[PDB]
Amino acid sequence: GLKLDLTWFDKSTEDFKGEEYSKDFGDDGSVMESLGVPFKDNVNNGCFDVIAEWVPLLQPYFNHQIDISDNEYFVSFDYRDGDW
Amino acid sequence: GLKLDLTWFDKSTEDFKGEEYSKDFGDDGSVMESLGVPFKDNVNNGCFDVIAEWVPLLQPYFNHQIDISDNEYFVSFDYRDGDW
Amino acid sequence: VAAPVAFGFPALSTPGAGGLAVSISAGALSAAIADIMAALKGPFKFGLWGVALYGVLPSQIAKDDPNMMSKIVTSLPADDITESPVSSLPLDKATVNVNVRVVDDVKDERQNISVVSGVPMSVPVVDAKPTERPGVFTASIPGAPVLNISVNNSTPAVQTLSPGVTNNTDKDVRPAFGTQGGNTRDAVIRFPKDSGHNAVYVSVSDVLSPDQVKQRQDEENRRQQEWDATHPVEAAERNYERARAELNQANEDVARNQERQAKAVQVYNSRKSELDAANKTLADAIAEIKQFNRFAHDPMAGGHRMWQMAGLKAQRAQTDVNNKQAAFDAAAKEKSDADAALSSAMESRKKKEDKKRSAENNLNDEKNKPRKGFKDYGHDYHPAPKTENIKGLGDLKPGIPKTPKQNGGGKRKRWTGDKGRKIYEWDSQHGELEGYRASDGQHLGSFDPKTGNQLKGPDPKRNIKKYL
Amino acid sequence: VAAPVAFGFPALSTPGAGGLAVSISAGALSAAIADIMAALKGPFKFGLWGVALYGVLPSQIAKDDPNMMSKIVTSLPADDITESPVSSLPLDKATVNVNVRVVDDVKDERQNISVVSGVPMSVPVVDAKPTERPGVFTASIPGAPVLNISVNNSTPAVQTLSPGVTNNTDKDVRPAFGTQGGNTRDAVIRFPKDSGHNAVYVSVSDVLSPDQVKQRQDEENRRQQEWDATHPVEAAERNYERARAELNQANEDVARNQERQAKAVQVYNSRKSELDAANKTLADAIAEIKQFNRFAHDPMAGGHRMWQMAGLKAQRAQTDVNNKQAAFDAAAKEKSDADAALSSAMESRKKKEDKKRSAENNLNDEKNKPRKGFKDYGHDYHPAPKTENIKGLGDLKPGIPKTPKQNGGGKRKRWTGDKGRKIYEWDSQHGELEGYRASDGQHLGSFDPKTGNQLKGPDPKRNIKKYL
Repeated sequence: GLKLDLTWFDKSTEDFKGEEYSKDFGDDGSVMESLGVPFKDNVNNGCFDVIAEWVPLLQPYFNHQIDISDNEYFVSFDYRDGDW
Repeated sequence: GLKLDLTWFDKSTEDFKGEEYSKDFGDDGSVMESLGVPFKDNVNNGCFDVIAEWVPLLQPYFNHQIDISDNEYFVSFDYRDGDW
Repeated sequence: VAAPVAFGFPALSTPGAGGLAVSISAGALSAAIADIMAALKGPFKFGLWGVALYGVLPSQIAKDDPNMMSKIVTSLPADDITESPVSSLPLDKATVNVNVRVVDDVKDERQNISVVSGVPMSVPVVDAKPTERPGVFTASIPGAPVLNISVNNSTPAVQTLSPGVTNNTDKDVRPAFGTQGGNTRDAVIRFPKDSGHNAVYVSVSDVLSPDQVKQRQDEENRRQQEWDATHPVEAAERNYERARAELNQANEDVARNQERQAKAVQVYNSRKSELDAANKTLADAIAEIKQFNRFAHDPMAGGHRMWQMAGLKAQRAQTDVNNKQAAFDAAAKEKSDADAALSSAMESRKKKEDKKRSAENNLNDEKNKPRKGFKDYGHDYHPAPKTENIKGLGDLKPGIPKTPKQNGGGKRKRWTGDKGRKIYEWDSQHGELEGYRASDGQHLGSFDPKTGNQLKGPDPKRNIKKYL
Repeated sequence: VAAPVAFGFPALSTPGAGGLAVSISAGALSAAIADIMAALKGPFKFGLWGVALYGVLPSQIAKDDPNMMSKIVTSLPADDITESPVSSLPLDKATVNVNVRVVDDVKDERQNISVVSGVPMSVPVVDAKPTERPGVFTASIPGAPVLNISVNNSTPAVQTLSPGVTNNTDKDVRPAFGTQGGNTRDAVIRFPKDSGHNAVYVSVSDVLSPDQVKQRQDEENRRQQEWDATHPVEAAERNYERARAELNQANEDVARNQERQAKAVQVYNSRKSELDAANKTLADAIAEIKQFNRFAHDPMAGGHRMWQMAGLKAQRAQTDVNNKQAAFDAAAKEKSDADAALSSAMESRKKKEDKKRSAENNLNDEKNKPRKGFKDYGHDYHPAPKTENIKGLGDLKPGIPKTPKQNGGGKRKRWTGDKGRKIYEWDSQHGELEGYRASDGQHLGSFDPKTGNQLKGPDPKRNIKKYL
């Protein structure tokens, strides 16, 4: 049960501003392939920084307007068997 | 009064075979010019040997059949003022 | 006044000079040109493919100005005047996209393939003049659109700095999406309720500089190389397709060369015999002058004329043979260079012809063999704990990642603590937390989320005073 | 049988191979060819001029055979069946004449000019067969003529060894008259009284050899050089006419060369710009390949095709410019050689242009000055005495001259004496006889013809044991 972890902080105070989880994608690695991040050593092991180019492809899954000019965004591909 | 002196001998015994004078040509050097012999140092001073090429031009003046295959011929251009 | 609106236009590339960017779209149904979207959407393997629309290049003035390639909404998965609460909407294709394919700024390309996509919705506000409206797209210039029914646009081939002469084929495209450019796709269609209203999709991409382009391809290459390593399973194939046309290439060569050796021996024989002729005319003209030399030192003989004439005959006859000689020689050169450059193709060919083999059976040598899937990759690392499920350490406020992992590519999960004194980070390697003093940055120990119980004391060696 | 008679013929050159020489003249009125006699007789300054009829040259077999160029009598100053007593008759023209003009055996030439001429008359005798008759011309082969009414002759261009391609102009001719050849002119027309009778003039000249020809021109030159000295009065003119055409020559040169420099600069500009073109097509083809190199290391991009294509465009575009280069260069060469060879004519011309001057005013420098005539030359030497008028020494039998004079060219008058013991010789220098002993050859003294009285005794120094 893979999910996308999105967290963001203020582009100045570095303060935690928020975090929203994504729907589960079961074993659909796809989302990762659209971003280019390889499965190897990245599933449940890493917190990549969301880069502009990515917004357009991530946004489709987070009820959150990714204001990348007002906040810093990061994403992690967490995966747990079953539901959660 | 120029004249042509023609003398001939046997092409073997060298014996005098004959001599005939020519008509006078007065001052008509011409005959000499047809033969090529220059006036200078040749008038009354020389006895040239008649060479074949010449027969045809000399003959016209000597009642003698110039048998150049049976005799040797020689010619001198003698010149005396007046008649003789 | 405000945005100095300009010349209307349909769905082309529009270089505006920074200032404030103003857009004046000349309303009309999508043109058949930008219709490539059709062939694009053509059901392909899941991915994000695209098509180079226009091309960018060495423009003009020493100032930076982007291209506001707008174009009506025909990209929305379904549109309506939805509720204001939503600031992001999907779309099947995103236009304006700085994609640096082979070696330049693709002023636009066709992003629309098997890959979901959402975008912003700025609702335009009224303004002073009649039909002008600021539609401030979050990341770039404000830009005030000016939609107009009167279909009188700008037909002239796109402004100078943008040649539509792009290899209009259909291929794929990485990050490069809006890097240094694109970053604009956003349906602004939300015009009031009584104005030039319409579903419009404007996207502003920045006209990259020569350097930046390089500063772009490189990265594109960086990420390509990396993924390549992670995916040998295919890369070899990406390596085979590279050898296929490689040989396909060396053949078109060996051919077009055989042709050269052709026209070679062709102009040889011709120019060759063309010469032989001259020699002959010359010889005669020569042997003729001999047939009369005897009259040479005989200035007055008439036959001396003959001699004189043969002199002139041969001179000319000679110079002819001269040029005839040049011609022939040159021919003999090309004739050679040819015969040799051909064997080259012959050599080159074999080299390639083989290498494909060393890239074809080597494909199975990484295709044939068993690889495993996503589900496995998931089990390779103990799953991080939910901030709110981290127990016994007080409260926790996640914090910007900064600690470089060891393998992979992202940082380690960090969360503040002790009102900002104690830092924690998930160690996915053994499945356990790790403490670090704020100021110091030194390791305080390893605790357990369920509880917060230590399991290991401070280790002075371990510390990470590497993150503010 | 006798003379193996052969193919009839009119008045052409007829190479018979030694054997016995047989002639078969095909009766007919003089042809218009050999009609040059007409223009020849054309009243010229007193002299012996002529016209080359035919030409002689490197024949065939290693044997000697002459040409029996016969031709009816149209050369007799008046003919009739005169009295047998006369063996020599005049004629206005003599055919067969080995004249070695410029450098070869003139198998015949037109001797007929202002110069009297007589010839032999052999009366032909009957023979075995019907119309054949031996007509033994004193100096050469017998030859039996065979005149025939049936005008069927030999039209084929004169037998091989004799080309009618002679410079048919009208000029003068020295000794060379029958030397080693000619020596045959003799009207044989005296056929019996009832046979193939007719006024025929046959002349047999010997087909000189390459050497003999040289052995002939040389002498011709010898005698020319000599006379030249004796006659400076004119020779200078013979020297001027040599300078006139000399310059006339150098001009036709400077001209035909200006022409070369013409066609020179002509094919230059043409071939020059013809090249410039190629460079341009090449440049572009080149700058084009640069416009696409970027796609070079991109085997799979399509734009790589463009690059590949521009490669091939320029290759060809290059080789074109190659040949264009050859052409141009060669041109530039001839263009040069020309521009230089012209100034030469320019140089040469002046050299000649002047020399004529140094041969024109130098003419008067030996024309203007007073010379004297024949009558004078006559008085320069005391006239020899008539053998029969030589008095007081007994009888005298003239004897072959052998004593070289001192100046002039002939020997001294010699006459035998004393029944062949005493020799005398006229000394035209002082006008007196001179005695020489036979055997010894020593000078006996000086006597006087009138009388025979000595006037000077023996001088041992003086002797002439130089004559058998």
